Amino acid sequence: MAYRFNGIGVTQNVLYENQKLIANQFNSAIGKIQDSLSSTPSALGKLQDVVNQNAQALNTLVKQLSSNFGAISSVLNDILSRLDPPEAEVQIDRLITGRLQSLQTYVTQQLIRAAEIRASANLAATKMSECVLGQSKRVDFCGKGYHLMSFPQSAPHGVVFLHVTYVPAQEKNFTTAPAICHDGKAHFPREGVFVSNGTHWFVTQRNFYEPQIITTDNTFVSGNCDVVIGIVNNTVYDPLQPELD
Amino acid sequence: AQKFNGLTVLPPLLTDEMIAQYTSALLAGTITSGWTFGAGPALQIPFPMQMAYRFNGIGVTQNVLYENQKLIANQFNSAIGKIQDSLSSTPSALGKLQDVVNQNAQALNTLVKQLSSNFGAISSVLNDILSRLDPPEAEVQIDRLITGRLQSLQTYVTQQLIRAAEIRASANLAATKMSECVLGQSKRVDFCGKGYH
Amino acid sequence: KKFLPFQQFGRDIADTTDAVRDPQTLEILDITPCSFGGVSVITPGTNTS
Amino acid sequence: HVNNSYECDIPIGAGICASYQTSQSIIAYTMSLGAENSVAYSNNSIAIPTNFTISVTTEILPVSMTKTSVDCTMYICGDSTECSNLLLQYGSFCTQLNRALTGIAVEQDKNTQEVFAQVKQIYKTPPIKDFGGFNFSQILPDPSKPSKRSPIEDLLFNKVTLC
Amino acid sequence: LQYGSFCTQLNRALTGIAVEQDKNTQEVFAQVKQIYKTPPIKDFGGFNF
Ligand SMILES: *[C@@H]1O[C@H](CO)[C@@H](O[C@@H]2O[C@H](CO)[C@@H](O[C@@H]3O[C@H](CO)[C@@H](O)[C@H](O)[C@@H]3O)[C@H](O)[C@H]2NC(C)=O)[C@H](O)[C@H]1NC(C)=O
Ligand SMILES: *[C@@H]1O[C@H](CO)[C@@H](O[C@@H]2O[C@H](CO)[C@@H](O[C@@H]3O[C@H](CO)[C@@H](O)[C@H](O)[C@@H]3O)[C@H](O)[C@H]2NC(C)=O)[C@H](O)[C@H]1NC(C)=O
Ligand SMILES: *[C@@H]1O[C@H](CO)[C@@H](O[C@@H]2O[C@H](CO)[C@@H](O)[C@H](O)[C@H]2NC(C)=O)[C@H](O)[C@H]1NC(C)=O
Ligand SMILES: *[C@@H]1O[C@H](CO)[C@@H](O[C@@H]2O[C@H](CO)[C@@H](O)[C@H](O)[C@H]2NC(C)=O)[C@H](O)[C@H]1NC(C)=O
Ligand SMILES: *[C@@H]1O[C@H](CO)[C@@H](O[C@@H]2O[C@H](CO)[C@@H](O)[C@H](O)[C@H]2NC(C)=O)[C@H](O)[C@H]1NC(C)=O
Ligand SMILES: *[C@@H]1O[C@H](CO)[C@@H](O)[C@H](O)[C@H]1NC(C)=O
Ligand SMILES: *[C@@H]1O[C@H](CO)[C@@H](O)[C@H](O)[C@H]1NC(C)=O
Ligand SMILES: *[C@@H]1O[C@H](CO)[C@@H](O)[C@H](O)[C@H]1NC(C)=O
Repeated sequence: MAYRFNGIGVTQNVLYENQKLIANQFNSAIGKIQDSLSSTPSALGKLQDVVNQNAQALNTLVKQLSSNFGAISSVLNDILSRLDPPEAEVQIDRLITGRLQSLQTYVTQQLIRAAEIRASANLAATKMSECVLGQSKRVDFCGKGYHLMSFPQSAPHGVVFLHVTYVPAQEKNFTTAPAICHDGKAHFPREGVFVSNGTHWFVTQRNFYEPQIITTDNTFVSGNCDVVIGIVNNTVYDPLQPELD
Repeated sequence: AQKFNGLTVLPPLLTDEMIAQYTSALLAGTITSGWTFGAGPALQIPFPMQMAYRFNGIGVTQNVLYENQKLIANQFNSAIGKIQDSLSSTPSALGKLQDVVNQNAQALNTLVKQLSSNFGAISSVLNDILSRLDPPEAEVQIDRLITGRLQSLQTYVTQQLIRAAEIRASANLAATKMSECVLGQSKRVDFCGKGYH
Repeated sequence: KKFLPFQQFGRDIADTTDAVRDPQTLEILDITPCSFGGVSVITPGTNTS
Repeated sequence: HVNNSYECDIPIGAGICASYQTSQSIIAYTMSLGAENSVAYSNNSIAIPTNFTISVTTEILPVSMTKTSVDCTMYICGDSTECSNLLLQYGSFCTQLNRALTGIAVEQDKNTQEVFAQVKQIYKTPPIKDFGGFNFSQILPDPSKPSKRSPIEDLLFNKVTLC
Repeated sequence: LQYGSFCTQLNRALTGIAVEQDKNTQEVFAQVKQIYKTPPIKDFGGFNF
């Protein structure tokens, strides 16, 4: 799990220090999922509509078998047992030419509907190859937020996914500046931004708050002053001095 | 004109004014809050600093943008102006949208014009069959018109069902494009524009 | 609209009868179908009310 | 008609909706896109988080559908031999329809074998459960039940009801 | 009326298309929980919008 944090922008430091708080949050979060499916069965709606549609299509096909189609009766055995041979073919041919149209309509609709299922099936295969077998940097693909990992589960004629996400909670206000020059040379951060506590200045990562002292191990030097618009005066450390004494 | 036979249109659920409010909301968010509001609460940030992160993720150091801030600003404004003028060129850019409207007119016009075909009867008006023929000899002619107009109706509906599949395929592509190109930064090549994003 | 002296009927793009000249006073008219449409019912669920 | 703005539960058209509330009647209004909000902006102001939360979300996708098969001559003609003779005048309608329905049935087994069969071997969880404080009792199989299903899977199995 | 249910079969198919149109436009635009507004002062370091 530490490597998952490192791939989102947060260092390994945070996970180890707050291990107990994270584990309790995760275990409690799973419990809500089971309860959330005990509400009215509107969560499983997507899987139910597929089954219902195939029910209506099949029933209408049977109901068409009780239509005269302009003949005198809707039963073949009645016609064959009331009319002579040479007068039968006139009435039978009207029933045949009507039942073929009904059968063709059923098959044509099934071919179109089968295309939608395949299109959705291809999406599921991709999701099982990126979200659950690795870590994805795509936005809003494996859930809402920053992706961590996923687990699959089975269901009748379908699949149900579970996503895990990292989301910021509380925020503060600070003052920031582009760069600072100390001995006539501009200084820039390596990974982070400058934050003004009110009297001093610090360097911290973007996605978490951890103030640090500005040294030469966190900055690189390039150019002189009066080129950047918002340069600020401050001091650096250069930690080689104390042993020089 | 004159609403012809039993054809209706029905109005869309979301009016054009309501759609313009979502687009305004998205533009306001990306300028002020960067990409933070795509996942979680929005956090403010200065715009020049936000553009610095974009340069970092493409493989260019933050040094470049600050030292040439004036030059970059003028180039961006000049590029925008060319877009507006170029849309006043030959109506080829808007070709994709105008093709959809034209196809619907042809489909609907053909259906209406099919009502004036004899299909093998004496005439093509229901009343004339009733007015000039006896009841027992009229059901034979009417049964020819009824079967003719059902084939015309089923043909139109089947075409619409297929055509609705293409539109849905295009709609799903736009939804994915919005979730990646505008609410974040993507490393996929040639997905959002031609070049680095 | 105005017509020709020998003109008697009138149509549209969908070749439908739209106007007729009066046979007894050579005056003009218009013919349009009158109101029709569908009806829909709004319900909140038979359980609630 | 009322002046207030609400959400959408029963659509009507052109931005009107209907809902049941409380005496008790039916109301009509105009929908609301969402709560209005503004963000403070400045050229030297920034915001940084300090605490985090962990959530879980679910998605549901269909995979396959039930297969069907219909005999051409049996349905439209019955068992009478006199009927069947007149059907042969039409050339190949019966064989044309059967091929179309058989292609769908074969395709369905391809869809389910392409979304689940992605591992060469079969792995087994270790007998002892120790993951540094992480509990996975709602996903792993339960040996007590007659069939190897997880508690989450069992709850889903009875929720969907299928002559 | 001799034909069984041709009229009702066609109407159901056309209604499904009409509903799907509203679903398409909702899934491409309605992606924000709240609505934001721009500050009155337009000074973004040199970019003109
Ligand atoms: C991992 O979590 C699961 C569930 O969150 C733990 O198993 C469950 O633990 C609860 C403890 O309350 C058991 O509840 C039982 O209730 C009866 C009611 O009479 C009571 O008599 C028992 O003494 C017990 O409290 C529950 O049966 C048990 N199993 C399930 C399926 O919920 C599990 O202990 C956790 N693992 C670890 C290592 O902590
Ligand atoms: C952001 O860019 C827009 C677009 O250039 C700027 O608006 C433009 O401002 C100039 C200022 O003079 C306008 O020029 C004037 O146009 C009128 C038109 O009748 C003309 O009579 C005057 O003699 C003068 O040339 C220009 O029209 C206006 N719009 C456009 C499309 O160019 C805007 O000022 C820029 N924002 C800032 C803060 O500068
Ligand atoms: C400080 O952070 C808080 C919370 O994000 C915000 O305070 C708001 O400030 C604006 C004007 O600056 C006021 O109109 C709001 O009423 C404040 N809200 C609250 C809850 O206090 C804002 O982001 C930051 N404000 C300052 C001045 O730094
Ligand atoms: C922010 O600045 C304040 C003062 O402006 C700091 O408070 C003191 O800082 C000095 C630094 O020399 C420490 O020796 C003191 O122990 C601090 N506390 C007090 C009560 O004097 C503060 O530490 C700075 N940082 C933060 C995060 O507030
Ligand atoms: C970050 O948030 C967590 C929970 O949202 C905080 O942990 C809780 O803090 C409250 C404060 O009194 C305690 O009562 C709870 O027992 C803590 N645990 C839980 C599970 O709620 C945590 O303190 C926050 N971190 C900071 C630095 O404020
Ligand atoms: C920020 O805006 C203020 C206007 O209130 C301006 O005086 C100041 O110079 C700006 N800062 C920079 C670095 O341009
Ligand atoms: C930083 O120091 C230089 C050195 O003289 C001075 O000119 C400049 O005004 C100082 N900047 C600030 C913000 O005090
Ligand atoms: C609601 O709208 C009607 C429409 O004219 C108006 O007359 C009425 O005063 C409004 N009521 C309120 C409380 O705004």
